[PDB]
Amino acid sequence: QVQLVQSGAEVKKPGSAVKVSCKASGGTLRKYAISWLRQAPGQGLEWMGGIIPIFGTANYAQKFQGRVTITADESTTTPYTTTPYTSTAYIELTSLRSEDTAVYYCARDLGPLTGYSYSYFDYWGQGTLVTVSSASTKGPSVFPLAPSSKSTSGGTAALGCLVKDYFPEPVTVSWNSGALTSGVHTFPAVLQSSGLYSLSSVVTVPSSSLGTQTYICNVNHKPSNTKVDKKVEPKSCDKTHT
Amino acid sequence: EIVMTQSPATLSLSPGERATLSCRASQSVSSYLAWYQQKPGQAPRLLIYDASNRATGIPDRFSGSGSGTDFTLTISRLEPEDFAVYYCQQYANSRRTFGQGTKVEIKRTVAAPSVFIFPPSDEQLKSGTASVVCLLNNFYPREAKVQWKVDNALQSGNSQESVTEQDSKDSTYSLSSTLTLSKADYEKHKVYACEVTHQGLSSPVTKSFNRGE
Amino acid sequence: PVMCLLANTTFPCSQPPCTPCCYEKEPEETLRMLEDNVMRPGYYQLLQASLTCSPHRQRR
Amino acid sequence: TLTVGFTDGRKISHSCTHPFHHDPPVIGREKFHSRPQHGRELPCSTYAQSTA
Repeated sequence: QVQLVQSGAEVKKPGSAVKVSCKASGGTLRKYAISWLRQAPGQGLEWMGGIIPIFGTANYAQKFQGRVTITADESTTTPYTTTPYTSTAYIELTSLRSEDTAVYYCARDLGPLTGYSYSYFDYWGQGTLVTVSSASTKGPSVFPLAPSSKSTSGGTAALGCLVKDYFPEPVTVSWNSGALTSGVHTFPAVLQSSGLYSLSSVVTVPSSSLGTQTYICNVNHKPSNTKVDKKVEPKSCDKTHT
Repeated sequence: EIVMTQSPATLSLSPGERATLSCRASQSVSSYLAWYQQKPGQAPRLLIYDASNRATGIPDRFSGSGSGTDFTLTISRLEPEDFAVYYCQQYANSRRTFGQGTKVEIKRTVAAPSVFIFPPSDEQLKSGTASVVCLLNNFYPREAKVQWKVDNALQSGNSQESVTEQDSKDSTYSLSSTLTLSKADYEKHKVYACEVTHQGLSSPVTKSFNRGE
Repeated sequence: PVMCLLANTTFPCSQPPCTPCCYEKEPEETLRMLEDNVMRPGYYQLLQASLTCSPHRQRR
Repeated sequence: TLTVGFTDGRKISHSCTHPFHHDPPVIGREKFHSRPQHGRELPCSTYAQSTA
């Protein structure tokens, strides 16, 4: 059946511009619109507009018509009613601003053939994340957490580790150097000032399992080629390494 | 303008129960209304293409109904893969409006969070900084509360928050906050704690620590 | 660049003297300008500066 | 004859009818009435769909 594929997910400086690119394939019909939507990084789901690629005609939501240009690769070949067809579509987001940070979807739209009418959106693209800040590419700060002056005993026990100061979100974080994945937990993301990322990672166990194994945490960050493998032992006053 | 609304912001149900998601619009849209599903982190999926009419590849559990201002999606025998976000959308007007989005979540018995708090390690402090981190962990419902004690006084305008989503095995949930300081204020303040509250707790299960001990 | 005439004022067609939003402010000034420009190799650029793609409500 | 028309939100409808001799020139050597699902290709011209 039909699919939409849309290429690249990005971060760019405020006042610069992007052109999120879509390709549509495998449908039986020849007159659909390709229509653009955004999902806000908190909550909400916004109508932007669409194009009908056989005509190159475009129209917009009244809250976007100043900022963005929707456009397409033109035309269609045939009246044959069963042979292949494909289309490509774009949103030119000029002059990026902080709140333009979102996931953008293309979707196949039947408005030009449900008679001529407004419509639901029938098939959706991969969803491409776009982000806006004046910050720069960097590797993480990678600090361990540890025990401090407390009974350090009874019920649930844990040690944990922290990651911060990295740019773009794809850190890969894991425990035990590729072992014992049960009882692992993460607080996947939050944004620190100017848009640098932070993550908290833990393993949680019964009381007697705290002082009794090599706890090792693994951190890697593809956008900076950074790698860190290290232990998470007591470090408050009872300075410990084994 | 057409305002679109969904009745619960989130609702929780057992697998094999019947869901009854319900929508209201400002003045009649009169059909021309869709519903969608969104698996976490995935693109949306269409459920119904008009108020009474089911989409392609929808496995009979689902139905639509509605008229004028009032609309609903019913799910019969809600499966462990049907736990997702759900949206209405009108297409009766040139502003094509999606509803606010309703999560459906796996019902459970109440459980209280076990508690943790942690210090800065030496590398933060050699870098001129300190951060104090807490957990309210492995609990239900998703509805605990946190704030920060420093020299036993409340201060929290520095702080961040984050959560771990529902355990796919267990529905259980987790919450964290971080307090943060420059090295000079970390040396000033002598004791730190995270205050604790939950729907299943009568009083804080507070834990505390002293600076550099 | 290409140059055109308003009345007493000659201007660059990339930044005509009315800018921004000429037809949103002043349709009749746009008429009075365009009446003598119907015959210049910058006509479409002046259309693109005065009323097509140039006007907006959202900050660009 | 050629006629074009529409309808108001008011349900009132309008039309305009001209005299007009519509008869397409023949392409090739056969005066066929609808495109065939087998045949050959010949060059012609068309008002293309682009609104550019």
